[PDB]
Amino acid sequence: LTPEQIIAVDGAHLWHPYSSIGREAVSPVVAVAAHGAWLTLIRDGQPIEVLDAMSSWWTAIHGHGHPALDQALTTQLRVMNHVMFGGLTHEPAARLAKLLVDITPAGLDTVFFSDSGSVSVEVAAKMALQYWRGRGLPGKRRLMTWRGGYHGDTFLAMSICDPHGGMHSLWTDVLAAQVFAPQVPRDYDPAYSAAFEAQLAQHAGELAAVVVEPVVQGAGGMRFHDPRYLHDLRDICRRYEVLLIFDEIATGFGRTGALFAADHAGVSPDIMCVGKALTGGYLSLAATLCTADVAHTISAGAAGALMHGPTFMANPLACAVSVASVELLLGQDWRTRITELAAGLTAGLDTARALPAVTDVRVCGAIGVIECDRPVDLAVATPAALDRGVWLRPFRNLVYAMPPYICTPAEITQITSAMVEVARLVGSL
Amino acid sequence: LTPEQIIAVDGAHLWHPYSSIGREAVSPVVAVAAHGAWLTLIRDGQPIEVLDAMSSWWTAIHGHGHPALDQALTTQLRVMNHVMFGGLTHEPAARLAKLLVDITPAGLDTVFFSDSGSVSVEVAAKMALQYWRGRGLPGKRRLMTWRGGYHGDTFLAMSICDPHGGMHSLWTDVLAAQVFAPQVPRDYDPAYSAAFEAQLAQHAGELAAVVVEPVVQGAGGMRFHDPRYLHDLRDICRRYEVLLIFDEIATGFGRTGALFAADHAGVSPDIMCVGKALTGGYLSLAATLCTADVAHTISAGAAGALMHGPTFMANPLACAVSVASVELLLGQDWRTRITELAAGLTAGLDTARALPAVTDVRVCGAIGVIECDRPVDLAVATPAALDRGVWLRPFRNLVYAMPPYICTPAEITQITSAMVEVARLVGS
Ligand SMILES: CCN(CC)c1ccc2cc(C(=O)c3cccs3)c(=O)oc2c1
Ligand SMILES: CCN(CC)c1ccc2cc(C(=O)c3cccs3)c(=O)oc2c1
Ligand SMILES: *Cc1c(COP(=O)(O)O)cnc(C)c1O
Ligand SMILES: *Cc1c(COP(=O)(O)O)cnc(C)c1O
Ligand SMILES: [Cl-]
Repeated sequence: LTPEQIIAVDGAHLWHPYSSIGREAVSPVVAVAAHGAWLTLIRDGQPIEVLDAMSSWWTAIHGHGHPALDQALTTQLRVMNHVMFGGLTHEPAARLAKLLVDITPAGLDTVFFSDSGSVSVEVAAKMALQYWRGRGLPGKRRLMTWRGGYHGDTFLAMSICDPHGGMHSLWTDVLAAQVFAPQVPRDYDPAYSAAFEAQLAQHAGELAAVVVEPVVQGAGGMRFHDPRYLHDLRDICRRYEVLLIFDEIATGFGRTGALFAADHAGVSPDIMCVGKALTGGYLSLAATLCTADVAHTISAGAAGALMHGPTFMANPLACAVSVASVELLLGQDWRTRITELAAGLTAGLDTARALPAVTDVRVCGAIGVIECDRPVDLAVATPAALDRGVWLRPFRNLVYAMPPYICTPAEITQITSAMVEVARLVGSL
Repeated sequence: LTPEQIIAVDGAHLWHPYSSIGREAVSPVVAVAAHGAWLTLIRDGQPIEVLDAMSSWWTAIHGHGHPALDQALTTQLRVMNHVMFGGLTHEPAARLAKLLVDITPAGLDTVFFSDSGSVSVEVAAKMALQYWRGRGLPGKRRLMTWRGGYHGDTFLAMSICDPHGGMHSLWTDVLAAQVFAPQVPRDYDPAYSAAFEAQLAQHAGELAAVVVEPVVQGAGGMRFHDPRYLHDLRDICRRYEVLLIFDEIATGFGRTGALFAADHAGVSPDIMCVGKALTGGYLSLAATLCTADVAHTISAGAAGALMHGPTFMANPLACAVSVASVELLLGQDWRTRITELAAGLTAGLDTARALPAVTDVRVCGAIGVIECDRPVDLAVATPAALDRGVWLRPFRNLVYAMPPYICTPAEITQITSAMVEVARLVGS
């Protein structure tokens, strides 16, 4: 198909994320190639190279078509594409499980593989519910979180997403009614944690778990909070016997400047989800980890098992690339890489603070955010960034980047320059 | 890792489908290769080649490592592994969506890609709920199904799975309470459809959709029902203004002897899900299709959009291997192949009817089932079949197979022989 044929088919037949059919303000841009930090996109019938400043939605940490990850895929392809995980096991699952339990916060000793972040969140919720049932406390079935969060799009996942951002108006009484604390502030405020505890105390007997994104809330608004809150959450959860679940689907694998965002606080959750960067952005794969105690309590309960088992559970191909992606990350000085990346974002985004439409500029590891005073118009922003050789996709009032770890200092400055120019335009109407 | 090392890591750290940690009666068997219809498994520490009678849980329709599918993946890998589907589109998505709209039952014009069957089911449910909100009828939010079904493991999907199979007993107070009709029978009985309609009619004002597996109910018990039931459901849903959703995640792509099981009935659902065999068993991918009416109504609704968007939506690699898989199926006489396989299954399973513990033997396309009168002991059944060069995984009282379409007559004879032998041992 030609780019124009692809556009025709797409407009008629393809749903996009959170999109309409037939009512799109802009056609999607055709992508024809991806290599390293660069995408080849079609603009006015001509191919252009632009930087993937979004890491293709947080996924492409090593960039596209990395030889180590390509080779990992083709090597696994040559022996075994997939077998069912019911009754069989294999080397890719075992290797990845071994790696994951070694590098995640201490105590996370078992691994349940699934195909997407949303599913891994539901698995985590199931683990928590079956846990309490194994303890003779089936009343403990609700979840608690803070506002501003995002945990995926399946119906249990939605129930703990920010109610305003996810227009929960659309749903309910179909959505489960969960417990929400106020938005967690950026700066540490002991009063917030005290009120969180007081709220939790009122519901402790009906709560299976607190579920939060640690340090960075992604799709809910690219907000950062002080890691000390996570220490408070751990303590509250321990004292009130509520499980603590960290959703690290966006934050995992070095993105915030630590291997996992929990590491900024030295905190171990009872249950943890990982996903987006797990395969280096090649294939869908997620994992839910839990402690030995959680696993043994579920296993000793009425069901005798965790009642979940996706078709492609522990897919050999996905597990193989993920093994290579994690090993590639661990085999280099990733911490220095991310620190340098953050310094580049900070230096490059500084001039945005003085722009009329800009409310905040914030950086946390390989995450750079310009917060504007109005919703960013994509019909203006997207082509403006493409004119500057960068793929940017703002959402709501945010012009942001989560660049691949392989971006050079020059590439980071090109990315931040484009973000600055988009923000300048936002203040021009 | 060596097989011995794999087993050790596995026992300590790996969950399996619906399994325990530390309480497994039998270790899982180490798989080390898969080629064509055969798996290489480790038995007594030695690699042995056995037939994948289960198609690796319905997925491996063209067998493992099919040169055309390996090549499709390898070719895409050199071009573009993945890009975000927010604000971008690409050739593998467009090619696959065109194929899928062309070959599915008439009227399914739009395609929402996701990464698994359970997600595609929740997407279908979301489409139904947003559709009726768009029509100014927000009370229409419940689902109706018949018993015996399986639709996946996410919490909404669980709410329409069979209450007994799904151990809803362990879920008291957490699942949505849905509307269940009695088990749909094998043989066509107009009284069943009339009762179904009467039950639906009294709930019509609160029902968004009927959701069923068409013709074959898989993980809920490998039960077949007369296609005419689906004709009746289409009629009932039309007349009572309730959307009809077929979950073809197990039945799709030729498995029941029609390209999609809805084709047996000559009926089109408003929303359809596909998944397991979509990529030919290479990679996780699923799709939810809906009519233009559903799509336009959602898009004119209050959200102005379907409120869903998975990270890996329309992944180029998965879409590329799916295109090759679907084209491979469509470019051969698949209909004859499935007919031959069904004949092979019928002939090979016939002697099992006489066996003392066997209550039923049934075949539908490339699906063969021996139903026994008691639970099949996996500790006995599985090494028994392995002894005979076949990988089989019974569940409950069922010894069954969904072999790859590439299985030769000799291979079907071998699978069926092993199945008969497992059923014999059950009677002991
Ligand atoms: C909810 C219905 N049940 C009964 C508890 C199911 C459903 C599906 C499976 C799938 C199983 C399985 O074999 C596989 C799941 C995914 C790849 S193979 C399994 O062992 O137990 C199940 C049990
Ligand atoms: C439920 C929160 N919302 C609604 C405001 C979200 C959440 C996530 C996305 C992701 C989007 C997206 O760009 C992508 C989704 C998957 C790959 S890219 C998007 O366009 O809109 C969203 C909207
Ligand atoms: C993206 C994301 C999810 C959902 O992952 P999918 O693969 O899109 O289903 C869940 N939680 C967090 C924190 C995320 O960033
Ligand atoms: C397997 C199956 C599902 C769920 O698919 P996963 O990919 O395992 O989540 C849904 N519906 C039917 C009919 C199935 O057979
Ligand atoms: Cl019809």
